[PDB]
Amino acid sequence: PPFRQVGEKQLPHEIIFLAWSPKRDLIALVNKAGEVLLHRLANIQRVWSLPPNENTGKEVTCLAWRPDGKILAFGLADTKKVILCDVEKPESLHSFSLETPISCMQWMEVNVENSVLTSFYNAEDEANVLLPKLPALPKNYTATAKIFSEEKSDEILKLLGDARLNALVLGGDSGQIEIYAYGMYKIATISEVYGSCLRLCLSSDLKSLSVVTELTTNNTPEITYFQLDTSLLSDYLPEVTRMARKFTHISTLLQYLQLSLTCMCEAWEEILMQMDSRLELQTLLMNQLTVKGLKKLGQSVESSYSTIQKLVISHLQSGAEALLYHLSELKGMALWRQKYEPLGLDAKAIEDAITAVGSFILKAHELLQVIDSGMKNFKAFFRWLYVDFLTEHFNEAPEKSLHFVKRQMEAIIDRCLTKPAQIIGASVQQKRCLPLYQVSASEEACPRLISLPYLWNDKSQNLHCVMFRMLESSSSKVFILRQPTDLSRSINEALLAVTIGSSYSCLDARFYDEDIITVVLRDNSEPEGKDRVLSQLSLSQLYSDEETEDEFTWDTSKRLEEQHSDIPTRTVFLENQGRLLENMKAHYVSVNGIRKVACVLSSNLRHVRVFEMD
Repeated sequence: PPFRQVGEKQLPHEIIFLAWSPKRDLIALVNKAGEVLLHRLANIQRVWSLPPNENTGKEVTCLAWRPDGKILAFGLADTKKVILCDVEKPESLHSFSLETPISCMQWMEVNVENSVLTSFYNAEDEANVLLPKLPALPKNYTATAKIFSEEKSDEILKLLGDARLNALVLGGDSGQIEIYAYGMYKIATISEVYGSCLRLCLSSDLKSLSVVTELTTNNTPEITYFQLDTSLLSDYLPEVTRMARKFTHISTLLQYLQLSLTCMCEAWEEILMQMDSRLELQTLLMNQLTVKGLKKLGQSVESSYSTIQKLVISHLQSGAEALLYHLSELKGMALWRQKYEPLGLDAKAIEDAITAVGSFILKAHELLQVIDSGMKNFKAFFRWLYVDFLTEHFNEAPEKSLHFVKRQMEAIIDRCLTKPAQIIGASVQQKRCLPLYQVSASEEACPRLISLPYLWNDKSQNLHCVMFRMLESSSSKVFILRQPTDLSRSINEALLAVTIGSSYSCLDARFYDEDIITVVLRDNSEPEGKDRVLSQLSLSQLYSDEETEDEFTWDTSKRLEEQHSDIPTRTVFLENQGRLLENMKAHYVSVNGIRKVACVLSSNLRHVRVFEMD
């Protein structure tokens, strides 16, 4: 009676990751076969299926929904790469390699939109609408993915989302963390934890980065909570936002320049292959090649030259011009020092990079001069065989350091991009480390990324929250640890053990709306034990110091499991005692607060039951 059944489907293969789209009623899931599939809310209809291929990663470990729900990113542990693809088309729009194999993923965006941040968004929105679009790259067989192909609305304006800073944070099996702005610019590489990145959470204010890690040991892994001080990204937020944005533009270009140079080099290889296939003398020439065959070779060489000329006079000229534009502005920012210097922006490094772009466009101009001088001799040769002219006929019978200038250019651009990631990564300190518990024999049954502990941001009160199960201490109790984003702040009820009731045992719990959490429970009745409902977190927090104690009395050098005896116990009550029950063996949920949707995955059976909370 409380919630409405929308669909019920038995998935062919087991599911290792479940996630809802933040803006649409779509659910992304990993199929344990390494395939990622999309499903609609109504009757859980399969939208698409992305097969796992050896070419672009086989083992996919996690997913991430971009706040602007048009782009979906997923990490591959085997090939050590993150591939960003559209939600409508299976095709990948972007890809990048990672230092360590992926463990977990998070795609978040800043909740702060104060004064100068608003002035920046408006400026970037007006910059992109004013600056002329780059010339359309021709549809070539050598051109892979074809993002710059220009068909209706371009994918480059989709890849680069809103000016509002969104970060894609990646976790490793070693504990290494990587933060990618707009899901493409590396802001920080953090290596301050010990286990394998189980859960990741960057705060909306960018003050802290909480992480839950599963440390592998001889008998059973040890679940440990950590909190990192990423406050530099908070203090210099409008600068970090603008800085990363210009780097995503310089990353889009250079790649555009390389792809256009690839199309230019391939068109040159098409002339040399056709020339090699073509080339007493009077009889042999007319027998080897017909008079009709010279005409088809004439157009093929003329069309390839025109495209080569267009690629360097239009694509390369506008490409380098836009590169000179975005770098020149980055220097103007870099010249502040008070701002951008403690962020790692070196004016001299980019100044030298401008000259590198200038030397490249000039060397490309010098390369065209060689092609034009070579084509004028061929023009006199072609017209002579059909019917200044005689001189060019005699003279008739990568290169010119272009590979060197492109490498020197991308070398200085990369030094401009790498310096901030090194110094921002140096600024972040490990301020909190809380060993929780050691995994039980039963917890090793379900996948890492579906089960509890559950890390969430709580953007309303700015609190890093964790809901975990310590089975060795208690079988029916759910533990809730909440720490503020600003570490200097002292929180009231830092840790509690909530007994949920009756409904007794809590299997899975997930954040839904402002103060309420969705919860899957195990009732006293034996036939139908599995039942889902929403719980109000307001009942336990108490927001007042009890006997001048904020539960800071526990030893953070010893596991919290060891000191469970003196933990502050609480008893929470449900909105409906017997809300929605199901004949299936539930155990897990995936929810979306604003879209009022839910996805109940069955324990091991991988049968899914969807319900709308509206």
